[PDB]
Amino acid sequence: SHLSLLYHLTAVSSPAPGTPAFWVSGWLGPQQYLSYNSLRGEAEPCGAWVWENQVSWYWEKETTDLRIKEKLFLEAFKALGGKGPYTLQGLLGCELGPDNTSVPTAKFALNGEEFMNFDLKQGTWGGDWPEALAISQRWQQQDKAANKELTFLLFSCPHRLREHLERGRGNLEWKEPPSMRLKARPSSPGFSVLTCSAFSFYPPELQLRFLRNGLAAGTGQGDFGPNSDGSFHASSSLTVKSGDEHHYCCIVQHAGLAQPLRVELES
Amino acid sequence: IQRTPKIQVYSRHPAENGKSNFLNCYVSGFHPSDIEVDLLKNGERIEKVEHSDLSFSKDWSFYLLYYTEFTPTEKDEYACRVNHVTLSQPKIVKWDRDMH
Amino acid sequence: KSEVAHRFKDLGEENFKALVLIAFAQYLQQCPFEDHVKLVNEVTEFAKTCVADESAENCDKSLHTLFGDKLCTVATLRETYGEMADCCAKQEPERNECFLQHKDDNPNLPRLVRPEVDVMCTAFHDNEETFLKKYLYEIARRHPYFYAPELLFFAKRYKAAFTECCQAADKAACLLPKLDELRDEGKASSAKQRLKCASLQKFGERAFKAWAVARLSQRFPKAEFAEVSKLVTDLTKVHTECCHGDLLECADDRADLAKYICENQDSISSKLKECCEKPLLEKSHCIAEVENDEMPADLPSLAADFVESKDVCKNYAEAKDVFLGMFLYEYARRHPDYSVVLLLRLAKTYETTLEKCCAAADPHECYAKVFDEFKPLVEEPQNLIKQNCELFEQLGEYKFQNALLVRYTKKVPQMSAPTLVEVSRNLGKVGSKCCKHPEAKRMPCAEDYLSVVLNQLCVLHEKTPVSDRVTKCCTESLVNRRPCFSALEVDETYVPKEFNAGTFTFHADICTLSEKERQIKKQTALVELVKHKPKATKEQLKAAMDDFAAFVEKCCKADDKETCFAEEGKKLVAASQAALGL
Ligand SMILES: O=C(CCCS(=O)(=O)NC(=O)CCCCCCCCCCCCCCCc1nn[nH]n1)NCCOCCOCC(=O)N[C@@H](CCC(=O)N[C@H](CCC(=O)NCCOCCOCC(=O)N[C@@H](CCCCNC(=O)CSCCO)C(=O)O)C(=O)O)C(=O)O
Repeated sequence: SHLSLLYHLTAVSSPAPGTPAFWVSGWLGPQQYLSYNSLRGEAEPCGAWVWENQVSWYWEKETTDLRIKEKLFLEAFKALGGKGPYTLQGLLGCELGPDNTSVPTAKFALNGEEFMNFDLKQGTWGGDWPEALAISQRWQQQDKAANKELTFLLFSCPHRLREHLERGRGNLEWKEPPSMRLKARPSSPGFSVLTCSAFSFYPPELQLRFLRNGLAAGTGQGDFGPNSDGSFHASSSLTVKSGDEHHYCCIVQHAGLAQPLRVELES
Repeated sequence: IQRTPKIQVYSRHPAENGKSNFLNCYVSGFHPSDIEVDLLKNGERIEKVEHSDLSFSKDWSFYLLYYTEFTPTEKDEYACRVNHVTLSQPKIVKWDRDMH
Repeated sequence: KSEVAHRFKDLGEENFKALVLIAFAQYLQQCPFEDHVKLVNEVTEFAKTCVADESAENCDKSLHTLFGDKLCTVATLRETYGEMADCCAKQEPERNECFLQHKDDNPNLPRLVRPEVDVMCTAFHDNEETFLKKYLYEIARRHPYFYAPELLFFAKRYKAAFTECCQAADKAACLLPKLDELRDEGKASSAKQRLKCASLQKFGERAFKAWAVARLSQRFPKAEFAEVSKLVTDLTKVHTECCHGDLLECADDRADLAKYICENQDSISSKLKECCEKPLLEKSHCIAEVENDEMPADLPSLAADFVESKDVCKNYAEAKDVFLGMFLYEYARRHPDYSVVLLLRLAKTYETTLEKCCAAADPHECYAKVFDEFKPLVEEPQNLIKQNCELFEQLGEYKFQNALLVRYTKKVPQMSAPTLVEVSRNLGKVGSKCCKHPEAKRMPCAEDYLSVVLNQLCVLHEKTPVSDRVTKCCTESLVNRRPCFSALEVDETYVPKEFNAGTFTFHADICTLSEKERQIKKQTALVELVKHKPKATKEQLKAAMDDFAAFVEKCCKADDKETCFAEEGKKLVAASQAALGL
């Protein structure tokens, strides 16, 4: 629907040596625009956002806010004792909505399971485990922390999101259609596998389907992943009887194409 | 909780023998975040590899993109090898030349 | 028993309402124009009841309580005003102090783009008061420390400019030069006032009074020291009040100060006569800009009183600031062409020497050569500006900015590229503003302008600090800021950015930009190169930037631009590493 700005925060209690105890990636929809870790200690732009037509002090404000969150996350481990090791994750951010309105997100997970949130109307951290209470009180007892979290989600995030939409519009409206290949290989005896592959496309939404005689033959089994520049790869595979490979074609739908593209077997 | 990595291997552009390209190893859906990934050329570890930032999905599981510049040829086999607390031994996935 | 009634009577309704509008626009910079006019009109209606009856309900409350209370009716919206909302939870006087901490010295507010003369002239004719209120609102919200009574005078000249030119034959030829002069005067005026406020708020009344003593002694060298000190005390309260957000008192006291001066010209200066015949707002403005009086024809050397005489340590100890004040006054009145910040360095140096030597074994011997210490303090600034103006004339405006951009990235690599680009643009304007002056005035011009650029840096860095060296240069001592920044060498504590396959990631949108727009891209790239090797040479950097420019040229001519960019970016990365010697 609406594109959002979300921060993926992680802290670990026993980091491998020379790896960060705390690190952040910032995402504008499916694009990473921000990177931060506790060894380097500054927030920095990623990819094409290095070149964004940005205002002075934008990035030093990002650095300032994440340093506060760094300390908070590490303090959370002190409030636990237990034994560990622990992993603490947070998903913090906002999404633009209707009447020029912002919808915030503030969720946390411990060793891979969601256990706590921030209530934005009340300004409190809450959850049900003993660990949520321990961490939430330690954070609650921290002078100004709840206020800074309120400002971060209710003010800074939507202002950041609206700025990047204007100033990063070239990046957000980037369009790159997939390069397509259709290949077959033998599989079980009497069977071949047909693989329809989509290389280097943006945005990530894409559909692959197989046709035979112009009618649906099936979607096949799919997978999906990123390239290093934030474009994407996808493929889908269909099992067919040996000798039938040439009866099937692949059809791809993507915002980067003027219309669905039909793709034929290669020899 | 613990989650075992999924491993995919694929090229950035459609592969053509003798043409410079990039090879990806995308490891996803795992927890905790400590993980070891090597890209291999004919079984030997490639030194000149880079990776994206370790990040994570809505279900809180981690993912990580490793990649290396390469020039595929008919003879060469490339693979990705991953170890993780959830695995008794390293898991090797071979580049399938975009034909699973 | 009612300050609001008191200030309303002294100032009159028009100036009262204008100052009250300014006050709200500076505190609540994001609030829409119509909300502000409603509030200003309500307070003014309220003000009218207190004059009619200085005892009606709430007329006895303090100005900050009344105005703060109104602001917290709307400023409770965290969505719009950010961390300011936390101010409304507190009481006076902290509530007010909290609001001042959150005045935004960098509001991200749309550039105000001027319409055509004909459209503005119709707007002026259609609704004159609303047009002029809009002018105050837009200036005030972008400049929350703009000197408020002077802003009144800008508005009056702005009104006068429209009145005359919208009825002229060539409207634009009458009007646009006039609006551009005011626009340019206002940023300069605004920048100076920001520095006055920083000195009072971060360094205190003594630091500000030292500045005022020096400056007034330059303009009024025939006044006795007792009269200057009196003027300094008056002026310190005015600017203390304006800078504390006390705008009605500031304007009231500034008017009183202007009348005192005009009623005492024979004790102050011979340049004031006509100024003192002007209308209220013009009078104050004329006095602030008047040309220096001539200094007395034959002044003794300073040696007698401050070096040779044996009572120096006696005189110093019983009133150190009066004695250091008298030194400043005497030195300044003899040197109207020194920059004030330099004069303050001389006086601080003198102070430092007397602190040690008046403790020493033989005080008179220990400090007999103190005036020799001034020669290096004069030589360093003069050499700085000679070389930089030499550099500026060889290189020109854009390449000169690029030289300073490289210089400041090396000094403060912790700053982001937009911040560094903007700093270098502001520093580079000192080039074209001052290097074009006569030789002898080149250095005073520069120290003064550079001290306002750096203060603007410092007040923003204080809010989001990223370099310990910047924090040290900004907080250590106001008068040594510029030498402190000059002395900064390349920062060897900065861990360089690493090159990777995505270091130059571009899309095809850069091919559609104007070359002016392309220029900031090149500058951003130049920052990024320095951050990958802070010790890089000019030559390494030119080579990498030449590669950068060819990369852009290659791919923006190419048939498949997005694909070119994917394929050539990483080649540029490797070529850039080599150019920098890795
Ligand atoms: O200088 C000062 C002020 C100092 C005060 S301060 O607090 O100390 N201020 C400062 O220190 C400010 C300094 C700035 C700071 C400096 C710091 C610098 C540090 C530099 C180094 C460091 C670097 C800085 C860097 C900062 C930094 N920080 N970090 N990094 N960087 N004062 C000067 C001297 O002191 C005062 C002198 O006092 C002298 C005095 O007393 N004057 C009197 C004189 C009287 C007078 O004239 N008063 C008039 C009043 C007006 C008037 O007209 N009056 C006349 C009306 O009266 C009526 C008389 O006439 C009536 C008449 O017609 N007849 C009379 C006759 C009566 C008969 C009496 N007879 C006799 O007397 C004789 S008897 C004869 C018989 O034989 C009648 O009434 O009948 C006036 O002037 O107002 C005075 O009042 O002024």
